[PDB]
Amino acid sequence: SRGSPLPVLSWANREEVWKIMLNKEKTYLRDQHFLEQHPLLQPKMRAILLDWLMEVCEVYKLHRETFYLAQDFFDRYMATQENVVKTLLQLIGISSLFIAAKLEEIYPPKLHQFAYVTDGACSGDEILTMELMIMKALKWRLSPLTIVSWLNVYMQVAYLNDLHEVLLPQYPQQIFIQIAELLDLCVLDVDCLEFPYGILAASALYHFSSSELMQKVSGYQWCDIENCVKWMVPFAMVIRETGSSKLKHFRGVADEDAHNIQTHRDSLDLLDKARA
Amino acid sequence: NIINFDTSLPTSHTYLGADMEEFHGRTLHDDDSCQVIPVLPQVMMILIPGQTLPLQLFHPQEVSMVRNLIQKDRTFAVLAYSNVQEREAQFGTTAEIYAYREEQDFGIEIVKVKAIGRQRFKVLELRTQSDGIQQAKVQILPECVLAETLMDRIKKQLREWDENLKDDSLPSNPIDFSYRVAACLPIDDVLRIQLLKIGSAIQRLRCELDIMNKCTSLCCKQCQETEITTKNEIFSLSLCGPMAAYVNPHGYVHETLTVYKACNLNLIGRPSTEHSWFPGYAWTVAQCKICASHIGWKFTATKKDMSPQKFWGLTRSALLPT
Amino acid sequence: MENFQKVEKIGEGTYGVVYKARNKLTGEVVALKKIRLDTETEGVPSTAIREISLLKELNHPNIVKLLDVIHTENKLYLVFEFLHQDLKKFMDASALTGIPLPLIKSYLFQLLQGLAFCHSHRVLHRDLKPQNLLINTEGAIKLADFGLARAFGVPVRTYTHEVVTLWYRAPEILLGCKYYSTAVDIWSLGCIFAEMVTRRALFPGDSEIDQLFRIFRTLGTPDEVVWPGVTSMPDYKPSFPKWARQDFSKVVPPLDEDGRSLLSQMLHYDPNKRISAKAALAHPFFQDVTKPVPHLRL
Ligand SMILES: Cc1cc(S(=O)(=O)C2CC3(CCN(CC4CCN(c5ccc6c(c5F)n(C)c(=O)n6[C@@H]5CCC(=O)NC5=O)CC4)CC3)C2)ccc1Nc1ncc2ccc(=O)n(C3CCCC3)c2n1
Ligand SMILES: [Zn+2]
Repeated sequence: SRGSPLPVLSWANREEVWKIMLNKEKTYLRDQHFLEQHPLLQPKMRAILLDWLMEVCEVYKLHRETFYLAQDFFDRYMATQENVVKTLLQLIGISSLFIAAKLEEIYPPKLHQFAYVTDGACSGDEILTMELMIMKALKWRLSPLTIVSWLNVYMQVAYLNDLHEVLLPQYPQQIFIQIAELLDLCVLDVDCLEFPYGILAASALYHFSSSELMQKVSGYQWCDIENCVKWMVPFAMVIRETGSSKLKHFRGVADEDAHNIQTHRDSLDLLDKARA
Repeated sequence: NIINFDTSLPTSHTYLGADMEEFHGRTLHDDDSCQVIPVLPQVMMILIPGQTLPLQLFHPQEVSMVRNLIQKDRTFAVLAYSNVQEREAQFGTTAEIYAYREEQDFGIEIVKVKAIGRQRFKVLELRTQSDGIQQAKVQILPECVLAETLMDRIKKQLREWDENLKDDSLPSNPIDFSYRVAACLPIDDVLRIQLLKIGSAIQRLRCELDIMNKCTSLCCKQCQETEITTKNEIFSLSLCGPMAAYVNPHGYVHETLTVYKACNLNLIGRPSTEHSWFPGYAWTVAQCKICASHIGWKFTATKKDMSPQKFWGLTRSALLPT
Repeated sequence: MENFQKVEKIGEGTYGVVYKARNKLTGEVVALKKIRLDTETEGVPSTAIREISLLKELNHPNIVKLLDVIHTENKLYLVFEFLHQDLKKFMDASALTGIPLPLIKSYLFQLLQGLAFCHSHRVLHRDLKPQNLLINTEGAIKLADFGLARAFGVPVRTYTHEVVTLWYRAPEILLGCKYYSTAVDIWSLGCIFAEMVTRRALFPGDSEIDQLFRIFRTLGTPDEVVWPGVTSMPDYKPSFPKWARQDFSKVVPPLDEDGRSLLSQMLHYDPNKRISAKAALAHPFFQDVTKPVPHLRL
């Protein structure tokens, strides 16, 4: 079982924090088959949208947490609907990203900026309507534990020196961005929703680490993440063959935060090789 | 400095509520006729044409008058009461209700209205209605059109306060521009009646461009010693200009001049954002350091990415230009 | 929203307007926060979304409940639970004799519990001021106005700089610290604690530097032996005057020798060493705590 990766926390009690995190993992449901409700869409249409949302996040230097909040909002809202046509996908995705940016970032882009990137297919008033529609269909449960929020915890636990010190970032910027790159190509596959977000992060970490470090930093047993690792195999092989990118720099973003900014490079080319 | 405040907000009077009706009519009683005009019992403001005058009426007779005066025309005669405040009003302006709303919610009448001054009149007489309401018999004053250089020279200083986008404001017509400028000078009332009883726009601009470089400091009135502010610190947070008219929750009307820096003022209480005339800012009561005369408020930012992190609104009723 | 009947205006918080309204079905008084969506250029304000999301995951006896959320065209209503006052008005109404010590202890041993609950959920209130702590006639104190709250991740990152009202701002926030965490809230509580015992604000500064200098005067000027890293902090200037740690027997005269220790730990300069919410609930000061009922004036 997931015993206790967290160290002794001073600001709170480790048991309560871990229990709350695990209960969050169980209260926000995800369905990999949320596309069978919409007979017109296909899995490739989801990736194309999510890929696009990465690109926008790169243009405005939006954090990875914002993109994964948008992805969660999309895959939860779309599971509560029926017969959605591909024309509305872009509006739903842009509204989800707008909500995530408002939720997470200090200075989110203004609404007109979000409308502009849509190239006129969506307007400010459409986005305002769809954002309320999403926040209502989700029952205002807009605080999940995303796939990258778990990787942050795993990397913090993996690199600890003076006990505690779990809230101040301490870990390499080059290993975090390699795994986050394998987690953006895996997120474009709808089957990724079959496994819990924590297990996805642990599987990526293992794929770029040892089977002992993952269990030390996450508390999962081999039998828990075995299926996820098996499924991630062909998504890790492609990334390894291509070669991991480097920690790019951004204007106006401190050199100690460049690993928390989404980086769209190319995912629809590696995804079709992985799915092959 | 830079102001990403959307200065259109102050003129909208958002603090007055949400559901407001927006009458889009007009009326201009003859350019020389004896008229009977209903008066507001308590408004002591000296209204200049073109000004927005918010009002929050609670008195039953005031509410009745506004409700019955809403249909048949919308003009009420706001007198410019002389230094002898009680009655003794010889001139005045007419206001026209352009934003009306009732609120019986909470079990109280409370009528919120917004009117803009239209004409100027000499009060030939003052009769009393059967319910504490003044019907003023008033002869409309003529506008004596008889100039460009004066307007441009005034703009030369109107740009230093709130660097202007373009000539969109300050209408070209001499009368409109003169009245709009007169509405902004922090001068006191005695000079305000003279500026209102001018007449042709030329002498008005020559009295405005006159008192624009002569006055040196705005100082405490009730003691006369403290030096509160100077024009170098003045600036306008609203399209209307440095000064404007607002209403506090109790109906009182305040002419608050916006400045960047004031001195000799001490703050009372803690910042609050209730009924704030400038959305996104908090107000703290300000009193002078020598006689504790409520002089104005110190507004401070409360949201993210606000350009002016702090300014002052000084009520003109407690300032004596010098 | 045709079911609710307004009764009176309560006031305005971080956003929206709060009204007292009685539910015509069950006849139970409730607070109603109204947000005019039409005036809002960027749809629902970020503060509203953050609150509604956070308040639907926090269910504690010491945090005001979010009973419902309603949307009627161009208007968003949040239906909270009704409380009879705010600590500020209570303190002013009891500014002659003062709040009895057992009531102060109970009120401090009811904000620490809610704060610990929030922190275990990884939520930063960041707006702990007397106007946001609501008290009812049964003797319970509850946190409110989570509009400025934020859910901090593990690990934390750089969040909104200038936060919290000036009177209740921690020195690390004042000095432009890069990372801040739960500790800030604790500072606020300390500032509130000393306010209840003394009945007046502990650090009443009108500007950032003035507040910093009042803090230094009361607690001394921090060096690298008490706060390692100050002398490198972004907003630290070596020209700061040297003051020396006014004794706590003169800062809060009425407090005992355990209340003094708890306040000192709550007001520690170093955020790492500053006492945590759960580490304060085990303090001896909260050994004979009770739940006295205040006698509110309305
Ligand atoms: C039941 C309960 C009671 C109290 S209470 O009684 O403590 C409180 C009522 C109070 C609020 C403040 N006014 C005091 C008045 C002072 C005068 N005024 C004012 C304003 C502007 C003025 C002005 C004025 F005079 N003048 C002379 C001016 O000229 N201007 C201008 C204006 C423009 C400008 O720019 N500049 C100026 O100067 C404002 C009102 C009432 C007294 C204190 C607290 C809480 C509750 N219950 C409760 N339950 C449940 C919830 C749930 C959620 C929640 O959030 N809340 C609360 C909402 C807010 C906080 C939390 C809840 N609350
Ligand atoms: Zn004075």
